[PDB]
Amino acid sequence: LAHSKMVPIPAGVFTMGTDDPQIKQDGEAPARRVTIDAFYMDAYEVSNTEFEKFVNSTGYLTEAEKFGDSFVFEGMLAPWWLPVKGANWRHPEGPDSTILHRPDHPVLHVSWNDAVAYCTWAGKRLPTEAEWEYSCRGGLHNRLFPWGNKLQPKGQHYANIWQGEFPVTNTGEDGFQGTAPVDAFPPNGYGLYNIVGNAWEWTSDWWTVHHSVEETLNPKGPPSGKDRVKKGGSYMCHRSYCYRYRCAARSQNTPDSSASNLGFRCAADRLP
Ligand SMILES: *[C@@H]1O[C@H](CO)[C@@H](O[C@@H]2O[C@H](CO)[C@@H](O)[C@H](O)[C@H]2NC(C)=O)[C@H](O)[C@H]1NC(C)=O
Ligand SMILES: [Ca+2]
Ligand SMILES: [Ca+2]
Repeated sequence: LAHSKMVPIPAGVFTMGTDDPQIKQDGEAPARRVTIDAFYMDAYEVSNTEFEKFVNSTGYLTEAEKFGDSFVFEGMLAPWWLPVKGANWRHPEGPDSTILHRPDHPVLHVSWNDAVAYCTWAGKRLPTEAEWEYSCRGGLHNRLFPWGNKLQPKGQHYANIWQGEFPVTNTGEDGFQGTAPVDAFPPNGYGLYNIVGNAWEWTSDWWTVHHSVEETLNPKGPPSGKDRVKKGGSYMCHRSYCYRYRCAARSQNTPDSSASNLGFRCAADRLP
């Protein structure tokens, strides 16, 4: 395993957002041309084992641990999000769950601040939204998914999302009901795994839904806000109620928030 390996994301110009938004309220539109300097992205979501190295080194106590609760999906114990006492990264469904059998799955119940701590510890940083989206698209222009426009290309599952009737029944057709190992499923064109689905991913940007069509260089998002941007969707997402496993999709949370479907990966200007 090299679950902290990074890949070089090439310098380029891309179309961020879309002129055919699927969730208009989220400011997926307008499409705009964005220039991104060459940089490095983690191939994988940060795993339990990798976060454990951080905690072992630093003694870091996550915000969920200090608060004493975190959000868990009802189906693995909105109305289906319950604040569970004692749910945190070591106990993803609450006090009597464990990570011992899933060391290579993405770390969960990490806040934005927790993610910034990790990435900086590791000689890295969070990606910007624009860097994240560019990387997600994996060298393809104006496609829905990292791999193209078909959800199951060649009849194959390419990401860990939901199959079945949400929230009652997750069939586990794609091989995983909950999270999957961070190295599951095919890589995209840049060598990134689970950039859509599995765990949601924090980015560095403050959230806004108001974007200009002006061309920008290495944009950082708005200078202020109350919520940070997360991307990519999760194992919970289904077309029937969600549809956020598209590179253009975007959602938000307050920086002290944590949940059983939200993780992160890091980026860096140069190799640490
Ligand atoms: C985090 O630290 C713990 C405690 O030191 C590590 O677990 C120990 O590792 C040693 C060395 O392999 C073993 O001999 C012990 O049996 C382990 N102790 C316990 C209580 O489990 C753990 O491996 C570290 N985590 C990571 C990801 O490196
Ligand atoms: Ca699944
Ligand atoms: Ca993911």
